[PDB]
Amino acid sequence: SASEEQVAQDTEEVFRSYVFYRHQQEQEAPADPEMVTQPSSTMGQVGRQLAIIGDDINRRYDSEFQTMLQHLQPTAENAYEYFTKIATSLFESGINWGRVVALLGFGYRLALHVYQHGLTGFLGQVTRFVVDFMLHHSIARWIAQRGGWVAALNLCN
Amino acid sequence: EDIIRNIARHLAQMGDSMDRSWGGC
Ligand SMILES: [Cu+2]
Repeated sequence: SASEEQVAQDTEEVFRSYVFYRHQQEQEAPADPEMVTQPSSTMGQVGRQLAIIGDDINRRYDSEFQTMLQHLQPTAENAYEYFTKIATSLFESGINWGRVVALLGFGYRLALHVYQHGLTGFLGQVTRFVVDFMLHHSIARWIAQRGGWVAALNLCN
Repeated sequence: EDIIRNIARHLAQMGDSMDRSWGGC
C-alpha cells in the first residue's frame, strides 16, 4: 500500500536520529565517531523520543547484549543474515511499539558492536538492514495502520 | 542458531517490558 511505502521511506531518518540521540545520551551518562555527526523534522523528533523513553529498560539489558553479541561474532559477511533471522524471530509472536523500538535498539547495538570490533564504515549498511526489514516484514505496514511514525511521539515513560 | 534465538528472545522481553511501561503523552 501507499501508506506502507511512506512509512518505509521515513525509517531511515528515524533510525539515524535514534542512533545519534541514543549514543549521545549514553556518552553523557568509548565514543563511536560514526554516530556523533534536520533535527526539528518530525522524523528526527521521533527518533529522539524513542531513544529517550527506552533508556531505563535498555540499560538493564546492556550486559546481556554485550555477551550475546561477543558470542555471535557478526562480520561484514554474516551480519545481514544474523540481523534478518534475529529480527524475524522477534516479530514471530507479534508487533507492538515496544518491539519496534527493540528492533531499532538492536540495529544500534549491532552497529556499535561491530565498530568497536574493527568493522568500520558499516553504519549505513545497518541502516539499510533496518529499513529493508521493516518494509519487507510488514513492520512499516503495522506502523502505517497506527497513523505513521508520528504516532510514536505520543509514547511516554 | 542458539545465539539467534537467545538474542531474539531478549529483544522480545525488552520490547514487551518497554511496551508495558509506556502510555500516552
Ligand atoms: Cu537474559
